[PDB]
Amino acid sequence: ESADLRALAKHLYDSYIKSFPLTKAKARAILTGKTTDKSPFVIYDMNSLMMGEDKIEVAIRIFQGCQFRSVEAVQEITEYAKSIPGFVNLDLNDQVTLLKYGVHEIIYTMLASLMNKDGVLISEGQGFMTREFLKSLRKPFGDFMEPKFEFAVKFNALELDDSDLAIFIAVIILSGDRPGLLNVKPIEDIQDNLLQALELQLKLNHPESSQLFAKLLQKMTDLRQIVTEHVQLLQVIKKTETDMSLHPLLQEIYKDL
Amino acid sequence: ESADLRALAKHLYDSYIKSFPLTKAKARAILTGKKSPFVIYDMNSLMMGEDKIKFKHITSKEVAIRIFQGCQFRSVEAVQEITEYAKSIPGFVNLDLNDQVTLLKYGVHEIIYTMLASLMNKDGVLISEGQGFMTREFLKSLRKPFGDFMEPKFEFAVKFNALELDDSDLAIFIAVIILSGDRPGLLNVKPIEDIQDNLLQALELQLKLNHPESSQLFAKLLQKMTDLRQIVTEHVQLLQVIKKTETDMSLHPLLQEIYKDL
Ligand SMILES: CC(C)(C)OC(=O)N1CCC(COc2cc(C(=O)O)ccc2-c2nn(C(=O)c3c(Cl)cccc3C(F)(F)F)c3ccc(Cl)cc23)CC1
Repeated sequence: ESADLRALAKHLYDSYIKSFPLTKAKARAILTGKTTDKSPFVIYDMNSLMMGEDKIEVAIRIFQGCQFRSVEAVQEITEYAKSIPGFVNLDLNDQVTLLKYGVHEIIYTMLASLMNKDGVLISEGQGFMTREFLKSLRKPFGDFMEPKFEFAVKFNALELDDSDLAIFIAVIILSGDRPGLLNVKPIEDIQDNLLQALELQLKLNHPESSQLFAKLLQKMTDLRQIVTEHVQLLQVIKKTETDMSLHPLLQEIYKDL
Repeated sequence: ESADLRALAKHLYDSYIKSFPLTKAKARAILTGKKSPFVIYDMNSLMMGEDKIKFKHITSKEVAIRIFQGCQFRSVEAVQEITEYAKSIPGFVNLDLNDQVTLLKYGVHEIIYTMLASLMNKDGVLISEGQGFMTREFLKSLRKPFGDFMEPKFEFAVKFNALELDDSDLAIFIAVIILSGDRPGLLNVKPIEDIQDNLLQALELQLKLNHPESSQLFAKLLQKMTDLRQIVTEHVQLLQVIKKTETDMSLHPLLQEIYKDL
């Protein structure tokens, strides 16, 4: 099964490149620099934010920018999930349920790729918004961005590359412990294959990184907690800013979550 | 080093037996019918069980409250049992003392829930080292917030027990939980995470030899650490609500002090 696990890993990696326009490899080339052609404009305060629009309330506009980018990410993640062998053959309600509960943990996973300790890439890498600027936004929005950075700094220390992340993201989607699943067994058979592939992938690509398989699964705990914290913060904003709306796609994902 | 992982797994199993009074093998013998426990299924059988089983905690006059405090007394007892087991984990007593205190403080709740599953099935829970059995439906039916306090434990236990782990599996799993290097306030994470790498290596090999047919059981067991963290968080939120709604939690100040941890 070893050669079929390698074939499954190449399949998923190839599909991840096709589905996500900004990879971790591209994001690290922009973040670490040296290059004169990939250099981002940096947003660190109110005035340079206003200059960024000419080149590429404030807290709200940034919030709506995050929602709009999240809708794009849900669309990209949905297109990747279809490529996972077995996913589109599942019962439809379960396809919806796996995506409903899975997209957010994946967005946080992939957002780490665009992050370092000092900020996050934006607008397909043309921009860079600093952590301290986000932390400083008013009333509840300042505390909205920061727990993402806290996760990303820890998660990025695993030094995963895209070919690892492709299998990991798939493992997250095919969780048989999601609420309301009708057919757990066919979902868990798919995940066992993906976990076998991830185990072998991490062993070949990080032969010196002892127990990286176990350490990566333990991060699914930290993802689950940041999603719950996030949802609790949305509930507060939806009750404080009554003149502010959500995309239908995001509205549906959060209903009874 | 294969032989050293097997040695570490046996060491932990031997210590797990000495530290915990009622093993999973023994509890499973009682639950399935394979000596016969007193059964609490309603209000009147509860009143007979205390007069017969001589619970170590009988002094509030209310039924739901007394069961809740009984859960608290047993958890304080279990905390001491877990603390003694942790001392036997190779490397644990050589850690900085504050970090030993920090790992136990944040780990006992996850371990109490994990080991409580061993005493549960879908129909109830064993009590008093297996002399009693309290039905799930009786616990489910307790009034106001207390009925919904007991049921999420059964829900977890039913899923967790579907993994069919035994005591030698659990001895290593419990050690892995104690050695979490991501607890808040740790001073020296490196030696904690080094020990956990050893324990994870032992747990991985144990599950392959003891469950050669259960594919990716290692992965599936680690995925349950997600479910443990989430239920501990909900549990804390339910205590705060009981402490703020229930003026009839009258305990002797000395008793409140004993129980301040849970
Ligand atoms: C009839 C009589 C004499 C009145 O007695 C009782 O009615 N009971 C006493 C005997 C029995 C106690 O059960 C456990 C036995 C053991 C054990 O053996 O290893 C271990 C755990 C419990 C137990 N803990 N726990 C908690 O809530 C809990 C938890 Cl998980 C983690 C951390 C802190 C707490 C705290 F601090 F908050 F409690 C329960 C909630 C629901 C049920 Cl069903 C079990 C637990 C059932 C109650």
